[PDB]
Amino acid sequence: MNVTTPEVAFREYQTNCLASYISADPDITPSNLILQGYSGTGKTYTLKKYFNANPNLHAVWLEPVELVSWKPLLQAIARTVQYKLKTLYPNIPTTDYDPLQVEEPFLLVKTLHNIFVQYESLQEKTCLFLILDGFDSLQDLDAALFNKYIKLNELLPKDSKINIKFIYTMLETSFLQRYSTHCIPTVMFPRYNVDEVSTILVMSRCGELMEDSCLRKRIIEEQITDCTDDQFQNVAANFIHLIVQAFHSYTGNDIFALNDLIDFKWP
Amino acid sequence: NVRMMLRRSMYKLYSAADAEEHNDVSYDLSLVENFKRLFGKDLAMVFNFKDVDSINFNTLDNFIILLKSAFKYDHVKISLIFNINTNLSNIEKNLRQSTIRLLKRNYHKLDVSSNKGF
Amino acid sequence: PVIRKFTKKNVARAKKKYTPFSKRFKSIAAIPDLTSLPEFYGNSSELMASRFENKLKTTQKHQIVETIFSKVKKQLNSSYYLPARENEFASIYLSAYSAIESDSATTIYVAGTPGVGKTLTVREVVKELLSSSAQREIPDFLYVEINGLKMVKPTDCYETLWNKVSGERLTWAASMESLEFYFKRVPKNKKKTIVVLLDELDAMVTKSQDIMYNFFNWTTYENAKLIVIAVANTMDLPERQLGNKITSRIGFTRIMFTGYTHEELKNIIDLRLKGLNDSFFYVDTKTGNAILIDVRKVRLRMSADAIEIASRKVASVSGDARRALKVCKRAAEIAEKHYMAKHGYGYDGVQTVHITHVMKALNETLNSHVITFMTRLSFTAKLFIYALLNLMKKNGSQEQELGDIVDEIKLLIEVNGSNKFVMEIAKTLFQQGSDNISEQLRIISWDFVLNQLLDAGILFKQTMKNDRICCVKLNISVEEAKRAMNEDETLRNL
Amino acid sequence: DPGFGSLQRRLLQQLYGTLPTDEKIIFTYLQDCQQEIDRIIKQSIIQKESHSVILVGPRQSYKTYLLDYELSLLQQSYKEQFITIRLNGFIHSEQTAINGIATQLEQQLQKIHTISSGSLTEVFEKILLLLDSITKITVVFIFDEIDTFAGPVRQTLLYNLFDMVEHSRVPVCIFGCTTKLNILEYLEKRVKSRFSQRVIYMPQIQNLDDMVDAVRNLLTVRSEISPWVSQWNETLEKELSDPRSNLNRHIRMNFETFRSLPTLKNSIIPLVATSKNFGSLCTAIKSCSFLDIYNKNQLSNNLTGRLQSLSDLELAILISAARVALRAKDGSFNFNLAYAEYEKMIKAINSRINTIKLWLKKDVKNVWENLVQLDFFTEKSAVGLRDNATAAFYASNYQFQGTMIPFDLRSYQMQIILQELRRIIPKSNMYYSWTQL
Ligand SMILES: Nc1ncnc2c1ncn2[C@@H]1O[C@H](COP(=O)(O)OP(=O)(O)OP(=O)(O)O)[C@@H](O)[C@H]1O
Ligand SMILES: Nc1ncnc2c1ncn2[C@@H]1O[C@H](COP(=O)(O)OP(=O)(O)OP(=O)(O)O)[C@@H](O)[C@H]1O
Ligand SMILES: Nc1ncnc2c1ncn2[C@@H]1O[C@H](COP(=O)(O)OP(=O)(O)OP(=O)(O)O)[C@@H](O)[C@H]1O
Ligand SMILES: [Mg+2]
Ligand SMILES: [Mg+2]
Ligand SMILES: [Mg+2]
Repeated sequence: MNVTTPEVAFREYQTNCLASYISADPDITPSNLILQGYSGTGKTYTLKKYFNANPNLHAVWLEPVELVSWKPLLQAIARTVQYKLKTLYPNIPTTDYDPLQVEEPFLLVKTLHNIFVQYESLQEKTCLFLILDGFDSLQDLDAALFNKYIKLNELLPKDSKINIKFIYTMLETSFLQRYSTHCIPTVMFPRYNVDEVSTILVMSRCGELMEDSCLRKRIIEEQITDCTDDQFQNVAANFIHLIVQAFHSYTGNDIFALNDLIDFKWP
Repeated sequence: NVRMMLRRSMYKLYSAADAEEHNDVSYDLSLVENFKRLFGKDLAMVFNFKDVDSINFNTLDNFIILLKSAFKYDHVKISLIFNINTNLSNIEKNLRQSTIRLLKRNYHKLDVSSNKGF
Repeated sequence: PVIRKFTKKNVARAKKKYTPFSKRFKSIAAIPDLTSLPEFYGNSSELMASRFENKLKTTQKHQIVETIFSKVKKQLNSSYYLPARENEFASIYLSAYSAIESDSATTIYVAGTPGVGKTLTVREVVKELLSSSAQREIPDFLYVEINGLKMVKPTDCYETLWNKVSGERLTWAASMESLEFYFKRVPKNKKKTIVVLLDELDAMVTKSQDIMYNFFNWTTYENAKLIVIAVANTMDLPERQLGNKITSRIGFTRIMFTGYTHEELKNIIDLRLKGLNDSFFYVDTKTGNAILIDVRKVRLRMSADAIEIASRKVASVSGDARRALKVCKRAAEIAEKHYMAKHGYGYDGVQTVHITHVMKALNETLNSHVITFMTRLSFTAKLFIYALLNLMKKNGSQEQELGDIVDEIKLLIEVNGSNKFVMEIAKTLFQQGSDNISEQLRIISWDFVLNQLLDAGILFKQTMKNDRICCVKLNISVEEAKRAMNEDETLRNL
Repeated sequence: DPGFGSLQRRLLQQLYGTLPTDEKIIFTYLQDCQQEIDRIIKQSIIQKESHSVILVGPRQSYKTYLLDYELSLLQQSYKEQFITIRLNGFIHSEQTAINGIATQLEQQLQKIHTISSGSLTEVFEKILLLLDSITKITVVFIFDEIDTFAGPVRQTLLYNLFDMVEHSRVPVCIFGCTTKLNILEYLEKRVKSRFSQRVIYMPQIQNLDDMVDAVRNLLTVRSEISPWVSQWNETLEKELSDPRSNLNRHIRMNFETFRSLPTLKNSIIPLVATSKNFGSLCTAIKSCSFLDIYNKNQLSNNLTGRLQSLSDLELAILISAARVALRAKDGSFNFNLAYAEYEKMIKAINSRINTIKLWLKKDVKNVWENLVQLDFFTEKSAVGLRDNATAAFYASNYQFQGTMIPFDLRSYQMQIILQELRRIIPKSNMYYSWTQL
């Protein structure tokens, strides 16, 4: 299938991996897959970048970073599935079930089965994608969780005109090695290096801090009519070069703390 | 723990903002970001940790990390107040600096006592 | 306006009453006769029993295939006369007949190991008691089946007792009170004798035996007539759960059933087979269907010496007729499938089974596949268990950490820098031969095999976070570990 | 050509095992079990046997997949005879399992021609009466991870199912997939008495040629579609025959490291997945140099690369901790002890003689948590992640001494040891002279 590749600067390996993994037709996509990484690598940013590259495919988004346990995920999923279904199929009739009615994965699958049987009159089969950002970052997590979510596609009947898929993102990899016997496809993003993070920053924060107020503030506090966008960018670039040359030993290959410190000390 | 006081805050907010205008929704951080499409009005929260010093600091850190996850809706504001009793430098390093970095952004300081300036 | 702090909507409330029977007549003279009542004494459960018969009926037939052994399997099945265990019949039936003649409240308790035919014998005894009820000379009484394992909550015994003796629905706390009322406050002239069988009490009353305490309180009346029996495995239960005073004051009778003897086992199993024993069958030429007294007329038989040996081996351990019968059935199955494979009919003049195959079916139960599997693993698990045994020989500790066992592993590998097997499995295990791969402190697949052995049960891991100081134990033995070690040609020499 | 793309999809779905029920491939090294189990199932489907059986084998070994394959073989000629039941211990429980059973039984009985209503015990007795009490429709259960139903005390459902197998007239087929080997050990007297006790195991790979012919079969075409079908077949044959090929070496690697096929399936999928044109396909499967990148980036960030990417301050403080741990009894260390040893190291370095700068306590404060969050240190009497719900619940109720006492005086623990680091690091560093106690 024709898939527009996102011409990224540093994550083209994972771009190739995922563009080969996933396409419109569910037949050439794996039953379950993981996208693990580390903070600051922009794994989530690149996921939506690839979605921009491929508009026709769609997915739901959940952020259990705020949710605390399993049942809140159950209610959120039960809400979002039917919300997306009815929003993207306006003409289809429905008997909207209560998302709060879910209190257990058994009830969740029961209501999804009801949704599918009421959606039985589709013209072609369609598989959607689910996203759980920070599934290991939960606050009451235990070791008996991931396998159950892996087991969603099995209890579902095979005659479903509408199916689903799972996405994940971990940080530590300790719990990931705790469960790797099931041979799940996985794509990884190694922590960046000096030049990689430097380029990432000078192409990400460059505009953000170039259209900031303080530049124009100082340009007329000094009252000097000798300037150009090229020289603004050059001075910002060399100041960031100094910042990284000073505090790389402090942090290394991270972006969040550097951005916070820049916001604090730029003025 | 974290979830208990989260439920306290959600129950407070719901039972306070319901009767003022006249179905049930669970107690979670989804409710605050779903306030618009339930009541029609935006919301601004003010928080008051009564005894800031005698609480479990890892639980506090988990709670603040959880609350910093609702700044992506562009329709809500909030504010936190610590009613300190000892000092700022006494406890600003007792808690991990991960929380303290952003807390250096916009703060305010008051000299507080019953005998202010005689 | 109000908000419910927590909701319960999936609840399934049961439509049952709270008012006991004691509050719908309001006077002793205002009570009718329950015998002259259509709803009482279970005259309505028949419609429910017969209402669900047609839910699973169909009429699909296509090229039915029938064979020789299956009829014998059915003849040998447990779903059906016995003279082996008859003295207990003559005793307990005599006691029950005398008890019903006396119209008293007698108590009796029995036990036995699973497979002693206790349930079979009691069911046959009560069936012959049903026949004596068909004599129409003894006072009629109604049976009650009590299967707490098929029941969920132990207190539901009262609920079902009321719902089957009256058809009325209530909760335990009211049903048992109304039953107290129905028992001690009700005279004899119209109340009916009831016989009850309790089953496997060891798990009904795990908490405090309040339910059975209430039962044994019911079984101590002179104005109420009941026949109470129970089944268990242990024997000390009446004095253990209750104590000595209650069990002595009740003064019941005690008995237990023991495993049968080999001769009785063989006699009974052949008794379930005399109809087909040494029978002659007309057999077709294509399907091989065996029809009894293009067609043969052949004979059927089975190894009586195999009966002897099969009964002998298993009569000395437990006496489980279920075990004996399944052994016979599986011997028949293996013989039948081997015979079928001889010709290869497909799917759409002497026949006999041998001592060899009967013992083949009987012995694979005790032959454990664990030995073969653990000898058929990869080299890594065997090497690691051997290292564990080396540490056991070195310290006599009965326990070993993870860091210490890994140290022993590295020492055992590096000491043998000469052996050819370890030489040839050397470089393909850390960085996998080629460059561009940095070394790793641990080998590949160690966590894989560790979780494999954890999931196998031979390895025990305590709850700890440190990957080094976490204690580790082996579960089976050191001798069997050697019986796996030395069958590797390379391990024996090192 | 798009025909080659359709061929790519065809071989990808052959790799998965999602074909019609005539081309789904099974190999001679398991035809024994395949022809055993198809018979074992049809004997209950059409011959009305009530056999009870429990499969046994490790994860990723194609047990439930083979059950599904046999049932899909059966369906084409048997669209009415059987009813399918799929269950799982983790997804279900001792209470919701019966509700799922009732829902399934009611919602597929309509597919050919109430139950779900009532309370817990009420539905229990409904199902009990319906199953306990011309021709009968066969029922097949597919248990998954019966280890959950292998609890210590009650587990009454398994006893009820086996008693139903023995007593009922309907053919009650039971299949059990797990990972434990000795299952019968869990059981009590009753479960052993009721159960047939006949448990089947799975075969293992006994020779390299077995996996070679498995690869051949899984990479052989059985239909003429694309102009390169014969080319693919002959290339696979000729390349796989040669024992010198990198792919045969990786066959050996599977044989000796893991001894399980699905991980190899995962490893091979990306090759064709990223394959674009015929020339790149041929060269990449010839040199197999992209397997180098695959296995380089597969386990890249486990133990080594993470330590390869870090600041020299991290190395210095780690050395300070490691030396004092070796000096110590239990190897315990703290923040300021490591700081003291670090300053001693820098003092010696500047005494032996572009300059060197030491970083204050405030500077070490930020990076200490970066160390502890990268799985290099721990707490002395630590317990990391509880397995189950009750333990996770009590974790949040009772707090820790390490929680309440300040940052820099809680007892820590080490992951790597001095000599391990000494032999691991590049020895050319200026800090190499300071990696030996
Ligand atoms: N290749 C890239 N191109 C552009 N921006 C990038 C790239 N890699 C990383 N980034 C930046 O990295 C930032 C990382 O923030 P993000 O919210 O995506 O967190 P993360 O790495 O997914 O971590 P976590 O899931 O733990 O929050 C992204 O906002 C993006 O701006
Ligand atoms: N004398 C006998 N005659 C015929 N069959 C017998 C005899 N003794 C034992 N059996 C067989 O042995 C089986 C053992 O069943 P039994 O009545 O002992 O079960 P149980 O002890 O109630 O079972 P559980 O402990 O599982 O609840 C009987 O069903 C019957 O098939
Ligand atoms: N519908 C399917 N189509 C293709 N392949 C499948 C399908 N279902 C399962 N598989 C294959 O089954 C293989 C694993 O088999 P299976 O899940 O039965 O293993 P197992 O060891 O019995 O697991 P468990 O005990 O967890 O059920 C996986 O490699 C997957 O490719
Ligand atoms: Mg992120
Ligand atoms: Mg019994
Ligand atoms: Mg399985």
